[PDB]
Amino acid sequence: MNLMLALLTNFTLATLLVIIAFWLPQLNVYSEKTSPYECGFDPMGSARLPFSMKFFLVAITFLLFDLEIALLLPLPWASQTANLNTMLTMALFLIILLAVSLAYEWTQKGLE
Amino acid sequence: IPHGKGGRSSVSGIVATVFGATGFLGRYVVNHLGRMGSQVIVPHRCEPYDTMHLRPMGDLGQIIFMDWNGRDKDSIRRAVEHSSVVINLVGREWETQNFDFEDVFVKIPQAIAQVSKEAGVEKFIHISHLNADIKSSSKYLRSKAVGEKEVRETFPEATIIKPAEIFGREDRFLNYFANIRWFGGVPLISLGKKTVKQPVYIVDVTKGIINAIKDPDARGKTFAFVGPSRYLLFDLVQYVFAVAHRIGRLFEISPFEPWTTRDKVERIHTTDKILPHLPGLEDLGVEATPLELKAIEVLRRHRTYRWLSSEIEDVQPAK
Ligand SMILES: NC(=O)c1ccc[n+]([C@@H]2O[C@H](COP(=O)([O-])OP(=O)(O)OC[C@H]3O[C@@H](n4cnc5c(N)ncnc54)[C@H](OP(=O)(O)O)[C@@H]3O)[C@@H](O)[C@H]2O)c1
Repeated sequence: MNLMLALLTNFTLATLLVIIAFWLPQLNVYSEKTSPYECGFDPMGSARLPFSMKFFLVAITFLLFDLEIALLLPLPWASQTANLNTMLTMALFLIILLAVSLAYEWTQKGLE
Repeated sequence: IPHGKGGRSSVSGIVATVFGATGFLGRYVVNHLGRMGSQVIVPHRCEPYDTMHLRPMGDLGQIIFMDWNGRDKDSIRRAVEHSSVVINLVGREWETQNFDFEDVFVKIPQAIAQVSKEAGVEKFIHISHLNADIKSSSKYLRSKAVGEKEVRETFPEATIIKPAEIFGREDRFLNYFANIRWFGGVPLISLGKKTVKQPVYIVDVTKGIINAIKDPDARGKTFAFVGPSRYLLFDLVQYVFAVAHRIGRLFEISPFEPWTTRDKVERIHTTDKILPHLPGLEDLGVEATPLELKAIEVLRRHRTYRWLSSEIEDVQPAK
């Protein structure tokens, strides 16, 4: 019954050492000038987070290449099998079905 | 004797000697003496590093540092020999686990009312508080009145100062509030009867001294510092949470620098607005500062931009 006590040790040792660094030896009530400083090594950034198109298409493209490796995942389990002409010719289909989805998108990527 | 402009790097005659001068009250004095320029001999107790932010105030050879325990005689008889004035502000809050706290306001202002007095100084100055009364309060608030009385025997003319309660920049008085992000906001003691006192602004108390340090003719004439406009309410604690929108200690932490489950919860609510015949601030001119202008600055929590300030108080009554 240790799997599950193989990790709750590892996380309670993890959260131990962070509160004996963030808490305990810390408490900065003295001068501790938390004024307007601490702005990540800069000043006031009156602009918000702007949209960037070339950094959105990288999210979606990965997601559609990520799905059909899970279809491709039980290939070693598809070895010790029955009829295997089917098993070979269907396994080669998905990879080409992944490969064409490159070549259409490959004619327009952009500065990724 | 003086020379030239008093901007920096002048002479200005005076040679002070400011004891303490590490805390919120003692430091901000020396800043205005590191401008007009003078031999401000500052001795310190046990702090080599904690006094380092004091050095770009004295120009070059203006200030000078010495170590001194306080109870021993000659360690405070070696710096007081070449001086013109000497002001005192030594002391603390709660009794420590090494000292005795009783004669520390009696013998120790007398230990520097020793041959210090004899050697030829003038304009020796001590401090008071607007609430230190010999009636039965408190262990700190009275036994400061011992220092008002038992040290007055020596130096029969001082101009001991009696400032009001102070709000400032790095202080503890107002900062004891709004640091109560806690399991509840408990006022003292769920009542708004005598709140509030006179929160004088710390630039005025350090401007009263430097107008008294060459006044002249202010010896023995003790002074009491007027506060802001005008009294205040319990609305103060609501006003603190209005805009806020809800040294040399140790290496890791000092396990005892507490919020003092003792007299300290009532060491500030005993108000005693004292005699208005004391002269005491405006005649030590010229300074009169409110609270609602300098209230944005020192109150500072996690909004940090959006204030939208409109919170105020009428006077309050008995104004
Ligand atoms: N007028 C007011 O409204 C008011 C309000 C609160 C307190 N006070 C008292 O008036 C003075 C204002 O001081 P402050 O506001 O700057 O706070 P503070 O923390 O008391 O600073 C005064 C200095 O005295 C030092 N000190 C304590 N015991 C000492 C001892 N035996 N020998 C030598 N130094 C000692 C302290 O630590 P170090 O020894 O490390 O230097 C501190 O640096 C103090 O005496 C204070 O108790 C006045």
